[PDB]
Amino acid sequence: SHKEFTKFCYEVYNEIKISDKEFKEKRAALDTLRLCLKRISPDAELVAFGSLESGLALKNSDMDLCVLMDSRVQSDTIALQFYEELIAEGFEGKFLQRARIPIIKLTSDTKNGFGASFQCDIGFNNRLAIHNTLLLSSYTKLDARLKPMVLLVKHWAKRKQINSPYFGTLSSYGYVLMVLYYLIHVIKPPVFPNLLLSPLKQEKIVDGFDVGFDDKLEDIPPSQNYSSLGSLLHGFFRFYAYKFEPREKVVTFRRPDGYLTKQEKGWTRYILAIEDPFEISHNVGRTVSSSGLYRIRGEFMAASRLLNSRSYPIPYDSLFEEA
Repeated sequence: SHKEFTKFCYEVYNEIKISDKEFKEKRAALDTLRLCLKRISPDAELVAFGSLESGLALKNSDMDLCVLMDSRVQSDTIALQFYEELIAEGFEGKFLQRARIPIIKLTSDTKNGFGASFQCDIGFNNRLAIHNTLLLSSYTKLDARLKPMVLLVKHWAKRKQINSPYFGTLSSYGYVLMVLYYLIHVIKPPVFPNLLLSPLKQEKIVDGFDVGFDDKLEDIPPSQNYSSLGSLLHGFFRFYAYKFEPREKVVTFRRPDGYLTKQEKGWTRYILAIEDPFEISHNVGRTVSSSGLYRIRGEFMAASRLLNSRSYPIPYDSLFEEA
């Protein structure tokens, strides 16, 4: 059935999703950040990526931005100039550079009214993250069940303390990929086609990687999977609880059947392996430790057991209780 669980899912979804109010405030912040950039480099463009751009944002969302500019202009000079403008305008944060890659991390706004803990990361020519986001945005448009499913999974992972890439567990983006992999390559009939593997897909090379996918969404037939959101979620928890084999297999968007061994990849950290769909040399699960994977799997199992419980009423609330 999952009738009651589905009703519960939409209730939680409406409480955890970003409000129209906060979204418009984030849009206003972006606009002011663009003004600051304009004063520094009229040719540069400031674009948003990640959760806010894909529509997969929870309340109190962080902001991810990328400055696009002529690749012959050195990014550290404009980054520093942009950073110094932002400080002058009352933002607080840090300027840093990992290897060749400059980053601005803003952590407050003391004047412009976007909050004392306004959080915004600014990259420079991070074109791949823009493309990653375009893919996720396209899936979010293709089926209305994706958005609440993703938000609920993110909320679950946060509550269970398994959404901490610095402490041996998995990024939110990792969980999004786990959801998409399930919906494309596991569930039958599929909720989604694989857009990278479409016969209509046109190669597009960006920073050495093929970011091409079929984005002509209007011609794509609607799903023939009619599962409720509650049922989708239960299948998801079950697959990663009992069926997926993290020791051997890679979550992948590059095989027609979704099948890829860690051995073929040479991904023998590789404790949990999730091949980024465009940047295929990147394991999104590289933050996951042995103990971290144990808890992740344990929580997948506990979620599955809850939804499979025959002790009525099922305490669905415990799904989002702090572990």
